Amino acid sequence: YGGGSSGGGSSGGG
Amino acid sequence: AKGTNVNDKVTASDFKLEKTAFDPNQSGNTFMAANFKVTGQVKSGDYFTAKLPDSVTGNGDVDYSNSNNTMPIADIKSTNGDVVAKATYDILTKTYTFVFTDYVNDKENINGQFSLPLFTDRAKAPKSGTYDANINIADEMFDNKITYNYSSPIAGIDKPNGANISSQIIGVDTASGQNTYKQTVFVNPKQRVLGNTWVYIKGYQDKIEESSGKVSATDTKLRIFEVNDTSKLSDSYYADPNDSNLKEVTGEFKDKISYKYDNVASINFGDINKTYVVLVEGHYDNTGKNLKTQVIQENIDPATGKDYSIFGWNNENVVRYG
Ligand SMILES: [Mg+2]
Repeated sequence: YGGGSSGGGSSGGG
Repeated sequence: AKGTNVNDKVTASDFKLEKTAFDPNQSGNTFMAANFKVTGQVKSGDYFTAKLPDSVTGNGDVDYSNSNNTMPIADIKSTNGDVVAKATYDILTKTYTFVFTDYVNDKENINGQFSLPLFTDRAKAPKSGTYDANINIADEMFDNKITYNYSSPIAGIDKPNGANISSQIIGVDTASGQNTYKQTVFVNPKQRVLGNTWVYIKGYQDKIEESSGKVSATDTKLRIFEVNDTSKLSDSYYADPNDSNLKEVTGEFKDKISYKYDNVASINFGDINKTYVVLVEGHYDNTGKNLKTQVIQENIDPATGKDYSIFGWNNENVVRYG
């Protein structure tokens, strides 16, 4: 039993 | 350096949003792309800007607060690799600033282009919906609308006494070298009647060796808040510790939190009947291994002493480039 979520963002090219 | 603001010499165009609807809770995001043009000429130091509405950000779940809220941005070039302009973005003012270099001093009618990631703003736009997303490039307004379709954090068993818990990693410090991360866990989003309730924050999922995360008493700070009205909670996972709707109760847990077992922390929620929020400030190592995590809750009881249950939840984030 379980679920999930993921996120996201910018490294700034680096 | 940074001399003049040449916006008035600058006219952007061919603006598009890669896409106008996504779920930021499944690594949804978009990109703004556009061409620009310099009516006339300029010099090393001049610059133009872009500014983002309340709805979007330019760093999403990558934190830069330990970097003077300044986000480096890959250089703007010509074909010979010549760095035409240097670029960065201010997390706070949501301002992109592109500042020319030793390259502009002998040319005119300049043309370039960018493509820049755009992410939700989890504080600004906390509930699934459509928002105005008017972006400014060189004092010209480009108007859009963004729809956020957050995967409800109200998730758990379908059982009336079912364990239910979610969580997101909403800020990661890649740049400072401090290697910190910020994570909101929601315990009992379903606000059910839950017996002897137990919670676990892991720095990994199934495999320790597969995550950079580190969860110890020394690497990890935790603040807990009883929620007043669950409906008032964000679909985005943002939680303002200063919301009146939250009551920090970190002082009721001095002896209910353990960093015994490896890369884990446990809270003893006991008998509960509403939602609680857990702010996580933790760190990950230099292994370069991705930062993956999982939180789990189990409850026993309630008013039967049997029908025990358990529900788990996984996080990791993705990096994009502009
Ligand atoms: Mg430990």
